[PDB]
Amino acid sequence: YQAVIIGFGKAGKTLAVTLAKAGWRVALIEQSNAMYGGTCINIGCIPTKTLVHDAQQHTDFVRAIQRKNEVVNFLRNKNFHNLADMPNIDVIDGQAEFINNHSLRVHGNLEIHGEKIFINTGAQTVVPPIPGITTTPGVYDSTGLLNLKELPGHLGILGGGYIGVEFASMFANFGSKVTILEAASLFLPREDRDIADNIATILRDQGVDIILNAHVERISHHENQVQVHSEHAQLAVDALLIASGRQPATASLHPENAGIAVNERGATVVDKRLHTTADNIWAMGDVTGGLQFTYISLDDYRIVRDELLGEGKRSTDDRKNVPYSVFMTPPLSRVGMTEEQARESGADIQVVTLPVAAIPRARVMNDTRGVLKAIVDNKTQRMLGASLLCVDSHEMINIVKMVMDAGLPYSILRDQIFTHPSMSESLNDLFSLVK
Amino acid sequence: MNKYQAVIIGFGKAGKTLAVTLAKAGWRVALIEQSNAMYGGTCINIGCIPTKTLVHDAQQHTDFVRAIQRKNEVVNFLRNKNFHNLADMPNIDVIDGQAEFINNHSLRVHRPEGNLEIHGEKIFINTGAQTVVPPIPGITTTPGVYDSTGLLNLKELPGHLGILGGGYIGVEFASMFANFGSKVTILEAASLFLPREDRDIADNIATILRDQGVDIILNAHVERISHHENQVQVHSEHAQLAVDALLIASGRQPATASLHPENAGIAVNERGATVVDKRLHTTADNIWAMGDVTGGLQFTYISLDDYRIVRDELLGEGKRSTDDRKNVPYSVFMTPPLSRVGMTEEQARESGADIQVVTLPVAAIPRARVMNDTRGVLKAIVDNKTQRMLGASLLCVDSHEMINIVKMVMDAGLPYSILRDQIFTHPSMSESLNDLFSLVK
Ligand SMILES: Cc1cc2nc3c(=O)[nH]c(=O)nc-3n(C[C@H](O)[C@H](O)[C@H](O)COP(=O)(O)OP(=O)(O)OC[C@H]3O[C@@H](n4cnc5c(N)ncnc54)[C@H](O)[C@@H]3O)c2cc1C
Ligand SMILES: Cc1cc2nc3c(=O)[nH]c(=O)nc-3n(C[C@H](O)[C@H](O)[C@H](O)COP(=O)(O)OP(=O)(O)OC[C@H]3O[C@@H](n4cnc5c(N)ncnc54)[C@H](O)[C@@H]3O)c2cc1C
Ligand SMILES: [Cl-]
Repeated sequence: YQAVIIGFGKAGKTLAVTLAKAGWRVALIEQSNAMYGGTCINIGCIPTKTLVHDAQQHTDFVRAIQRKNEVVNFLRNKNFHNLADMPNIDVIDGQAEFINNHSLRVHGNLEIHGEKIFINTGAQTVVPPIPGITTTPGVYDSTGLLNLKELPGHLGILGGGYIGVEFASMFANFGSKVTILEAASLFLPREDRDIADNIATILRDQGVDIILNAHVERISHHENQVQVHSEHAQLAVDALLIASGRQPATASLHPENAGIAVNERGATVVDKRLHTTADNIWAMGDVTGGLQFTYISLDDYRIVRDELLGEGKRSTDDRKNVPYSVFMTPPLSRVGMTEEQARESGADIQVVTLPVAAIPRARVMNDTRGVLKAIVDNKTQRMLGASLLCVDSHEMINIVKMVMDAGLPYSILRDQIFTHPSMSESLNDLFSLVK
Repeated sequence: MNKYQAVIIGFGKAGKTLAVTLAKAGWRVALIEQSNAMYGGTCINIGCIPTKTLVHDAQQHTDFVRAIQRKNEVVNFLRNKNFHNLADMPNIDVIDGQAEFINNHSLRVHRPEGNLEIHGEKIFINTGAQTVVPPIPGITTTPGVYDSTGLLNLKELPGHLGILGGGYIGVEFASMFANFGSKVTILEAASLFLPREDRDIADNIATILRDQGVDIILNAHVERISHHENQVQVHSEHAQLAVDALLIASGRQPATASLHPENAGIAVNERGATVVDKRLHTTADNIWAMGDVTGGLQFTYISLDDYRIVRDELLGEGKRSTDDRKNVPYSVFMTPPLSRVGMTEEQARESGADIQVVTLPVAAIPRARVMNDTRGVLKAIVDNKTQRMLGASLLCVDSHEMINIVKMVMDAGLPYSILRDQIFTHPSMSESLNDLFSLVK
């Protein structure tokens, strides 16, 4: 095996198939012999957004859980066939250890060797040191909450991140009271001045309870309900989700035996081109420690592929204007800088917003909530950011990002002919407010 | 009354946008609309808004009457909204009544409570199109015959719907009432279904319609429309057909016969369309024409581009024209929608260029499995000599949003690899364009 990929991650999934067609003889290793395709397929966005779509429709929660199951099972088998149908790939099953820079121990047991090694072990949930989180019924993480038999009446969230907002909106539409608990003073502290307030009013109208400055010190199960204690105060919920955040999973590999350095939270430090301390080993995706997304992982594969099979090289520092989306209802999609970030630099700017009641396509789809906010730099007529909170905003931001990356001025989306009726054509109105 | 610096005939898209634009500059604007139920124009009351609203409810399998009631309140909101966008500015006179030309300058507005006469330094024609009624005996007398207008006000869903003709507007109602739970029968008078799209595309979309119980009878021109036994009866050269409701979907041609443009010097053609410039002038001076009356594309976005052309001339930034148009996109809002831009594979194969045709089935789009609609296709055409793309055929859910990403790369002339290497948003419909252009070999 010249190429050995540890993990069925997005970058590794794509790297293995690409190398086999280039004449390489690849072996990918994976621990979860029942959940292929990586976290994106089984645990991540695919199962989350499959239920999110069901929630907006107000469908039975249990039947929607089964519909996720057939969807996850359909894509899991396909992801395994993409790697097994290829001849030069063997999908060995089992967890992996590092014996040496070129040798791997994998679980009865196997000794697989390789000239090149590529790690895609990803990240995993990091639950805080709270007394009671160890042994308490009703406490679930992102994985365990997706397999819930019944729909709770009151679901509490431990975290105010973007993952906690997705589940808060998801269960609110299902019919459950949701309580979000983040220890911060500001809801969504990395968001704009008024965007977070708009998201707040959208959540609170659906019964969501945003508790700020919260501190949790004990978790028990008093009389059929989970208890969240906050110094002479208790919250009774039927199920508790932890939205703590994920950190790279590079502990069961023993990276010391291969001379691979990791940082303070376990992320294998990498070169601008994803080279690690070991000269012939790469690391793509969440183990890098960069943005924790499926497209950042795929773009890591494009970086390692341009090295192995391509002329010259592209690095990670050409990654400009990386977009992200919070798949609540309606979804928030962001790219570029915020209003706080735009003014933080000594370049004057223009910021006007467009209400969603002014988009006729929003009335067609029966959801007229949110705001369309974009930032234009009057010194070069270029766009420095946009925050679109409306229907299909995840589709919309791709137009906004592609124009920024090309360096084009705002006047293109102001005069471009979009289809009708659509949400992307709102940019005709959104950028006509620029003077 | 006094002379107006600009008068607009019709509450259409270009006319309504121009009225608020000229009044903002201080012009004396007058917009004449012949019906109170047409404030905001065709798109608000009869076109996109009330049709797209029922398609959204149809895809969710909502009750029919519950959707019709929701449709009415959407148009009644936006209609009242569009009346007040214009009737609230002191420089806009929202005059009701049918407008008839008397001169290059004067204009008769037919008010049933006494006629009025309005003069204008500049006149802007914008009266849109009216539905074409094919010359077939029995259409205007049989009670179960509906235009696109009268079908959107139905009381409850019919058990069998008959679409007279194909076309985009025809197929639009075919997927809506079928999804509402009703057998639909599209009777196109042609040898091929959707004759101006590719066959592979047209076959896929006929399979999506047939699986919902919609039979496409071709090579059929009707002779007599009767009402034998409680159903509209349609007579052809082969087996006759019966429907609980017949929908005519033959097209719309410009409304100009009531304007009488002969008295002002404005020229018309045989179908009745105002002859226009590249800057939308007519044969008469200080008189323009905007929208479907010009005989051009009958899209709301083209009508608004018409506004950009006349706004550039009037309010002054040099001048632009209809020659600026290229790669105009369009969508056919069925379920899933068919969005198109650029050339078809036929014209590609006919051009003789060095060409690559790439195809990605929607069943390979993970976002389609998330939205529970894996039907349709994704097709594109690139040129091997220039790395540009000639056209695109996206048949999938939310294709009306991705067709704009494609059109933006084509008008900038950037190579196909722009969409191949691009950090999209996950999970989305647009990210599967990464995998569509990775197929080029
Ligand atoms: C609830 C949730 C929602 C999310 N929503 C989104 C979203 O909307 N958008 C977005 O862009 N991202 C989202 N993500 C993140 C996304 O799932 C990942 O960031 C993305 O899949 C990156 O994966 P990766 O390339 O790092 O490899 P991963 O797919 O993370 O790799 C994990 C795989 O490697 C295997 N593995 C792990 N350790 C070992 C080992 N030692 N030996 C062998 N195999 C091993 C695991 O069994 C698993 O199959 C979400 C994540 C979660 C948990
Ligand atoms: C069923 C259907 C679906 C459609 N779907 C789409 C779609 O998905 N996308 C898209 O882009 N377009 C679509 N269209 C087309 C779009 O709705 C219109 O064609 C577009 O608004 C162009 O209108 P206009 O600007 O020319 O003026 P219009 O709004 O068409 O007409 C202007 C107004 O002038 C008035 N008028 C007429 N005669 C006179 C007179 N003598 N005096 C005074 N006033 C008069 C009429 O009341 C009319 O409302 C659709 C049309 C229909 C019928
Ligand atoms: Cl064209």
